[PDB]
Amino acid sequence: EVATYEDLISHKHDYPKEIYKESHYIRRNTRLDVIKKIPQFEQKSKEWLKQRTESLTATAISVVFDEDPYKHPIVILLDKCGRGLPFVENKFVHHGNKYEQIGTMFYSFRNNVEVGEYGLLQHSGHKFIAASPDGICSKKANTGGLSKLVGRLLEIKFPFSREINNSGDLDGDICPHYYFLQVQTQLYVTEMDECDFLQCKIDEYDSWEDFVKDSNPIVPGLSKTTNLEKGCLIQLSDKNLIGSDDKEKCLYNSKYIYPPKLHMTNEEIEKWISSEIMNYHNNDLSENYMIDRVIYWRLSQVTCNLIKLNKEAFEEKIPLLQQFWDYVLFYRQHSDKLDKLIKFVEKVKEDNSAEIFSYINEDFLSLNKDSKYEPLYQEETEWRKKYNQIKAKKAQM
Amino acid sequence: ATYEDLISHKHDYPKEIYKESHYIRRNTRLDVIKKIPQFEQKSKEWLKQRTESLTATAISVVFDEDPYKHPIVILLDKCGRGLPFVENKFVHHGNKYEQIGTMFYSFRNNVEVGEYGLLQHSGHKFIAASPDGICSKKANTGGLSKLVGRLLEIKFPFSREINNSGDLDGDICPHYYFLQVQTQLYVTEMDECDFLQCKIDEYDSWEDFVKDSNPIVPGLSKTTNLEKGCLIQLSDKNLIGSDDKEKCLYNSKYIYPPKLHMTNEEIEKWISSEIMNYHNNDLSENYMIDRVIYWRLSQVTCNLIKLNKEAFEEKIPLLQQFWDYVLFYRQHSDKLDKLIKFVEKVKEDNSAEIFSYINEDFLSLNKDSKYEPLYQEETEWRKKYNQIKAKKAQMYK
Repeated sequence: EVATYEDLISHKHDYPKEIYKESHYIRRNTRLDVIKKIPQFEQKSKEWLKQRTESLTATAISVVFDEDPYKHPIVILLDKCGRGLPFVENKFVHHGNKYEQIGTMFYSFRNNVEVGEYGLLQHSGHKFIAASPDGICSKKANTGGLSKLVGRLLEIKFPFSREINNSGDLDGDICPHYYFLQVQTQLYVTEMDECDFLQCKIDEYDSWEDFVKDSNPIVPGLSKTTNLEKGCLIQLSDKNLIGSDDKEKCLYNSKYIYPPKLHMTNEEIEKWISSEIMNYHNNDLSENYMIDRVIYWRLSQVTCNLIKLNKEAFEEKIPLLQQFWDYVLFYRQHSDKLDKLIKFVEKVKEDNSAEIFSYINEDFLSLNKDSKYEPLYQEETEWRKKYNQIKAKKAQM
Repeated sequence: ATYEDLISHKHDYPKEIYKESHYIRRNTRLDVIKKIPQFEQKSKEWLKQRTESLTATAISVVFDEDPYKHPIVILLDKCGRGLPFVENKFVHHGNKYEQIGTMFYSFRNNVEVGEYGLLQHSGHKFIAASPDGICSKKANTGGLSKLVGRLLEIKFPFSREINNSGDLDGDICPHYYFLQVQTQLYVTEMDECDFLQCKIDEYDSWEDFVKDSNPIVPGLSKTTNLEKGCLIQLSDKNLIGSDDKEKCLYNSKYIYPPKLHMTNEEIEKWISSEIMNYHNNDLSENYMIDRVIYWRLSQVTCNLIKLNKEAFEEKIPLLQQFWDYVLFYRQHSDKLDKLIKFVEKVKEDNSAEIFSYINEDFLSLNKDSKYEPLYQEETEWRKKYNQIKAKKAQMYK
């Protein structure tokens, strides 16, 4: 049974020796140390911004493949040329950005491994391919020494309304296809083998009293209703949006202070919250954000499915990405042709990818006589068909 | 040596029932005040009470004995043609720490202090006062108190320095405050008032706060040998994020600690509890949690002021005349407009001509009245204030 919280720590992945013996553990560990020491620049500023303009992110890969249900490839090309829509904050990103770190903490504790986060990483061979993994498991086991999970990527998703499918295809049902391709790109860029896809559902208590009432008697960190971890959060509101009737916009721009660890006793929580408040006027966040309220949460559902890298299947599609990127670099040096392109895309709408990229390919070949490039998206992909089938089902009601 | 040695028992009453006449009268009078109906402040009949009476702060001005305002300002204020009040640093400072003064007095003098709203004299309903507090019969350590019915007046001067010796009517207690206390004693029908003046400075952080704790009496400061504690500052949602930060600061509200000499654990527990349940505090609807303030008492003086009943009742006919002028211009709007025009012709400080004109306006519709013009000669305090203004305004020396 579970006497203390230490019995919840899985030791299935502990490594017996003090030095890796198997080839794949050695390679994954060495690769991880090479991923470390890679220069990562101060976020939101200077060369960090430069890094994003020279590469496609992993979220764009599913769209350039004409296999995304929400966006079409032209949106990515225009976005990378500086003529894209500004981003409006919504409820989905808010929920995911709010609890992502809680997922990381749960995974690190239950699987007994340290998880580090790293910024945008570019592929050594194809610098225009970049990814930002949520975390990569280090060699260090939280309790003992080494872990068999070294170099395993971690992807945490907190679906706002979508319900987690437990069985079916891994590429379609259990993991949505657009996320699956994102994981594949992250694995290719990091040069790692496997990634744990973690999907979680969370619900929130009404007050501090309900939080204390749900505590397991001797293991306070567990919930009595869901038998999973629970804890606290400090929500901070934006000073620029604090005084408005548009409250959703204020909520979606909130920042959060996260607890130091899981399975804190109630006194440890109270001491932590008091410490954050009593020293908040010395927190840089105090210049732009104000203390709103305390959030009380408990985990309700956690699924974890392993995703492995299919190297050849990804490298078969690299010529497509190289061609698309050549179009991006093309319209970055010809502003006039870009203006005419935007006119044409407004003429024939976004979803008609065949005619759009036929025009783009002819525009490209006009200044590249010897180019062997042929137009893209001449046929709809099968995932494009499947998504169009779903759109047709929805539009009938 | 613990904090219990700071509690004075000089004012404890030995018997379980008051024997002396003045204790009996003050106790009975106080119990009569507790049953006086007090209406919801800032709303409904509260506003009605303010229109029917002169507050105690206006009395020093109506006597032509105030250094800041002149008598005409009160008449125009009571008729609805006065300036709006702009919040400033002095009122902010006093309203910020008044409660801390009350707590210090209650602790050191071993008496419970109750607060009561605006009270009218019943004999002269147009005379009203709102005392900061009145000491009840109950001693904190059990039993009766000799301080029953004693008024409490707390002043936290921002820049004015506290004079320790000299005249009570001029030096120790500023004359305008003295007249305010006299009116409060007359309205409540009590005998004595403790005039408390306090100076405060604030620590930079919680670490400095704990370092300044006296070794053997932790609730006392080591540098100033007086009490120290905490406050929770709350900012207005409507003025937060504004370009005027001073205006936002002066409109802040505060949550006060339950007691003095709290241990560090008790402070941390109090702050954590106040934060976690702030969404169940009605103040959260309009105010948000700003920061924690750490304060220590640096100087405290206390001087007893007794009521001069005859000296106050000599000035009641003047107040009745002034109020008759107010009620007069409340039913004759046209004469009020012409009056404001006349006050623009000659300035506010020329009380003689203004109230000579007012007396002529009054007698025009009240032929028999026996009223004579007011402020025809300058009072002795008016002379002294003009002397000080002249000293400041001179070019040489």
